[PDB]
Amino acid sequence: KPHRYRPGTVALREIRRYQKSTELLIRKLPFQRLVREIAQDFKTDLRFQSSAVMALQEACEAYLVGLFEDTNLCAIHAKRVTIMPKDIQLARRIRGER
Amino acid sequence: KPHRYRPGTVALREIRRYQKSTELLIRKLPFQRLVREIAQDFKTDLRFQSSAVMALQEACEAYLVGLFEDTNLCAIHAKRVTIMPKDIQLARRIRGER
Amino acid sequence: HRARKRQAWLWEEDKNLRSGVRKYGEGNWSKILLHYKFNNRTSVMLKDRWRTMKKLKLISSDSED
Amino acid sequence: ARKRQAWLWEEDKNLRSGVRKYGEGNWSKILLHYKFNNRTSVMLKDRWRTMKKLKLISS
Amino acid sequence: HRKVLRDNIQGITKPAIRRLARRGGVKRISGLIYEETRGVLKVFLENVIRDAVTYTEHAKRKTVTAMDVVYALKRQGRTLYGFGG
Amino acid sequence: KVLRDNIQGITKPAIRRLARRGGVKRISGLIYEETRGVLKVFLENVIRDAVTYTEHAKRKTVTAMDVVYALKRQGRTLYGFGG
Amino acid sequence: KRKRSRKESYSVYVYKVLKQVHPDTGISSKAMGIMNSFVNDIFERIAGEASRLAHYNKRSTITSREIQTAVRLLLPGELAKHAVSEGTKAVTKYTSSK
Amino acid sequence: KKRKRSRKESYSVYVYKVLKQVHPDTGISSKAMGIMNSFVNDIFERIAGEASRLAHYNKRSTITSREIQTAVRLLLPGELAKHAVSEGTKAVTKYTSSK
Amino acid sequence: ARAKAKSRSSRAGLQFPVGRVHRLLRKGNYAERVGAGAPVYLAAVLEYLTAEILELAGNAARDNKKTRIIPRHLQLAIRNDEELNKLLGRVTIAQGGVLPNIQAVLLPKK
Amino acid sequence: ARAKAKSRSSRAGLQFPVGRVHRLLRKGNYAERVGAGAPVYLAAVLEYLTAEILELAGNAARDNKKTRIIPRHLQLAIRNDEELNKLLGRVTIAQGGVLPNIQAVLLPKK
DNA sequence: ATCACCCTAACCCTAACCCTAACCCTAACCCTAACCCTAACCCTAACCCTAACCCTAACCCTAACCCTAACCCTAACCCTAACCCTAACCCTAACCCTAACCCTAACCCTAACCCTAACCCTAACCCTAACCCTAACCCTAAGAT
DNA sequence: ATCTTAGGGTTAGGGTTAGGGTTAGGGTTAGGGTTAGGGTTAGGGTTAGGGTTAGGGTTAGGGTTAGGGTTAGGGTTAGGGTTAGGGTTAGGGTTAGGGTTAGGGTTAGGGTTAGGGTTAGGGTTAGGGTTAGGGTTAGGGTGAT
Repeated sequence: KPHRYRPGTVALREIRRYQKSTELLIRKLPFQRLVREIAQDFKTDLRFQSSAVMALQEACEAYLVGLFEDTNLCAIHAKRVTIMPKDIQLARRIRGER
Repeated sequence: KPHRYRPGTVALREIRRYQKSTELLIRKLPFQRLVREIAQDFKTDLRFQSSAVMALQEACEAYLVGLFEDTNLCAIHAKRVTIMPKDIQLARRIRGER
Repeated sequence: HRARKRQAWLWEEDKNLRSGVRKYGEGNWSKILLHYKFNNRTSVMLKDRWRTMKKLKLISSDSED
Repeated sequence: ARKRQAWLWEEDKNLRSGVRKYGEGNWSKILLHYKFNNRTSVMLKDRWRTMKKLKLISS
Repeated sequence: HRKVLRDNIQGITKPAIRRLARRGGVKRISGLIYEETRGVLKVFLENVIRDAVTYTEHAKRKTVTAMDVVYALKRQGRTLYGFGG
Repeated sequence: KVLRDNIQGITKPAIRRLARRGGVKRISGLIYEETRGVLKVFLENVIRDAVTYTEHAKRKTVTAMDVVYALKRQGRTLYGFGG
Repeated sequence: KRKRSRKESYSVYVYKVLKQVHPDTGISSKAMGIMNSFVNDIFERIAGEASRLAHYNKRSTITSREIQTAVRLLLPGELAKHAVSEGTKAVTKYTSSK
Repeated sequence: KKRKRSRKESYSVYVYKVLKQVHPDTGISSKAMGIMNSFVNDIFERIAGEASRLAHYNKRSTITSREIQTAVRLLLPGELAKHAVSEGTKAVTKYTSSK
Repeated sequence: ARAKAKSRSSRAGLQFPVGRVHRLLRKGNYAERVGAGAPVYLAAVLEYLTAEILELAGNAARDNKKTRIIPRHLQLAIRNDEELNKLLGRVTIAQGGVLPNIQAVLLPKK
Repeated sequence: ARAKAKSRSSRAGLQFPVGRVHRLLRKGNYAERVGAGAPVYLAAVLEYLTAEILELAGNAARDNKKTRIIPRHLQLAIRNDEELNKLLGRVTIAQGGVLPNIQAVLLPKK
């Protein structure tokens, strides 16, 4: 039985890792594919500037991070440390997104 | 034996009663005095139109009603029926009011 | 030196160093170099890399004690 | 930091002679051997890279 | 004339807050809610009235009009219909 | 051609990183699919508005400024990319 | 003999529409105030969005295009579709009659 | 002869001047200057829009320093507003004194 | 001589005032110039939105056995329609109330 | 015979451009007219806000032993000031990140 | 669970009254028609930038798995705080009157702003050498055995 | 004693200025012209500050029970550790589609004015809405089966 870290120690280490950094946490190529696929519905044969996709990525990551902050508060309010989809639903419900 | 409705019956009747009507639920004169008291901090010898106090009352009442809707959702999320001040705090934090 | 091309550390080698430092113990740079795989590294090179990783907090934090 | 200071003939030829004497890459010791007023090791490195880029250096 | 006012926040009585909660769909209310709600109403009003008075002062007037309150509410993201907007 | 199932490109590892920056300590397994839906809705709204701005300008290329305007009108202002 | 300044409003216009929609349904003064507020709000929204579009595109005129794009940006979905249709219909008829 | 290239404007020069006032030795990166430019343009639009609405409400055709002062008091929060108002008034006084 | 005047609303087939809307656009500091079709388009959009709301409000009134629209009816019309609710989400109607809604968990057990 | 040109910023003791602000006010369709005092006041306010943020950002960069301000430092400065945070509550800084914050409930219970 | 009374409150129906909507009339105000005039916008054409596309190649992140412990969830129990109801009392709602005080139109008139035209000045690119930042590598200096 | 480790010092290579030059592009100054808004006054309208009443709404307290808080225990996930390999990343080109700039027209929108069509305000009335009084039904509560 080699040295094994109890769960929660590694979670706290990562929280500190990613709250200290500023790089994007979603890989660029998948996100670009997603953006192009979504835009296909609104218009066909649409070109995208390099920076336009970058701006979209920054906005999406910021949005998801804020949403998880709110989600975590909702989860803690229910005497849990694990976030569940109802926490997300409630947070979007109150923010007005619904 | 006299009649006594069980707890939560009259509360449901009141909910149905006040969600069906539109009149203001805060007495006019006390609220008017509150408005004047708050305003004298900013500026003295200040007059109010009748409509200005009413508009303030409509705005305040609407705000509090909506806040109570969100608070009740937080309470239900915590598997409770009673609203508690932590619920109001959570709703106000998620709405961006603090 | 000019003859030895400056090359960077691969994920494969940081893992390996990471692992060994655990098993063979910190400071045994010679034997970690023996039982693991590295890209023509020397005992000192592992030392320098460990120092840099500690500087950049890529080492697992010291355990609460 | 200090103002920009350019490279003249004197500290050019000395550096060429040094790369010849102490060998390339040995900037620190060359710095000591010759007189390169107000020239740090890295300045020596960047100057020689400028030599290489501008084709001012040849055996 | 023009005397002081004091304590008037307690005029937002417990019954009134229960009525507002009932309209919001609340069945049971904690006893600590009533002081909480007073504070929240305290802040909301101050924010609105401050801006409404700023608007009034810009116009070189001494009477707060319904339009002043409407503009104040609008700039806080709470548009109000029914008062001359 | 057409693209397909690119949403799955937003992997679980990536969603866990976004959560950690949000301060989350444990993550249910059902969140990953939820988050994908949320992201998709957000992107559709923003991209719809951006494409409208692009179409008005008679252009066929979505510029960063188009995205900046679309975000501003949805009450999410963005600094760094112009404007 | 001082003259009091006239107050413009959309009341007659809304009453005409009301009798088109519901021939024998009236409206109270309070509700007509709500409708005036609504019309002024939507006017301001559309005009402001049209203003920015022209500014963004370095154009010095608000045209029916700008109004169309503002309507598409502001109105959600089916409302936007039907509003665009109605506007296009009205401009065509206006142009045809010279 | 050749196609001339249209020039963009920014507040980079002025932001750099202000930085050299507050932090003589500190420098700033290009990304950070982009953010500063965005900030200045955002605040400018906010204040100008509020001043425009103030003038429209009061049936005035001019945006004077009064409206800018009122807009600042409406937008900026608390101390920010107080200090900004002082800075604005100081600048206007100094400008008016030397024609 | 001068031909008999026909209002621009009549030409466009609208009820809302194309002429006033044009004046408001010109005097509202929206742009340097205002096109000829802009006021027509905007007046048409406003009339459409008004007609939508008023239709739903009159339907709401009939259901309450009232022959006259009050703010309650406007609120019921707006809140019970998805797209209008989306459009006027951050709007408070004076004397409008709220939609009747009680959570299922708050209802009696049986 | 024209007197030496002294810029309007120098007259007001400012580093931000009064002339450019005047032009932007005139071209932005904000009103019919713009006063002489308005651009001076606005330039002063913009310069004040810039100075505040830059001071705090420089302090933040010094705290990390960095001689150059990056978006992280602006993010830290704005989100650690109550008033600047209130002013820029709805703004996203690109490559700014979040301010480190872990809830107390999640911390290890020793 | 299951009806069976008992009792309360929301619902309905009539009647009376009533005050607010809806229609009419008029006068002032602003929309329209007609006629210049000029520049914002449209159209065409050339020119250069960058987004899309195609290769190669190797990294390291992701997916899959197994094994545990930590977590969620529920059920049982206790107690205290909130609900419901009653009675005593107080303060709001409604109306009226009067008196300062404020808002605003009318009129006058003068700084303050707009609008050109010359005349520079400063910012905005570009481009190359000089300097910086930081991880990878080196050079000795003890030192475990 | 010698290969090995510690710790400070040097270097490699990508990235970041400083400065010098060039010039689109606008800011400043001077002089003429026009009008928005400051200043003053009068007069009407509005709100604040008294009073009085009565009746509905608030408040204090008692009885009771339901829901919140706590604990114990079992089952269910989530996450840590490990490994294989492929998807993303990094680098190097090509090209053509589209964004941008440059003249040349021209028609659409602004400016002006006379006159009539339209709309806001004031006056008047009747019917939709409300309030009071009387049943009637929907449903909550308790005790008995």
